[PDB]
Amino acid sequence: YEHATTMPSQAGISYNTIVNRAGYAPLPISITPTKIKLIPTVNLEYVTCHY
Amino acid sequence: LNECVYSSDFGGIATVKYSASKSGKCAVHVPSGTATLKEAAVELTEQGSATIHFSTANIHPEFRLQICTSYVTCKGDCHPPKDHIVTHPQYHAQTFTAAV
Repeated sequence: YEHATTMPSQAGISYNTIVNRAGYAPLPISITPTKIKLIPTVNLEYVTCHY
Repeated sequence: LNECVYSSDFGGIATVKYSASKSGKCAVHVPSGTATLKEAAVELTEQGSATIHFSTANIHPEFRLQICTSYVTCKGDCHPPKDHIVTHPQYHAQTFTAAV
């Protein structure tokens, strides 16, 4: 069964939902993002230092 | 109807609250093609509740459950099933009425 729900992208805060149907009991679903990471694609152009 | 799943199998559940004259056992049926019951007879203890399994065609089911020298008008709204395709044949008699 396909279900979809937006989850706010806040770190530490939980999110809950119930998936239900006319003849099936409520199935709880819980999400908790403990750390959302934003890694960029990066390459090194150079390195500089004191001369 | 404490639960109804319009499905090929006996996805429908109904509780009958009863006040019997004496405890024992006796039959249960539906004099109509709307619902087909899984079980033939149920046991009763003075006044209490009993469970009947059934499969149904109507989306808005309503049927006379005949039970133990009486009958009760069961009625409710029913929900679609889970899977598109099942691996067994129909148990409930098809009927024209599947309206709002």
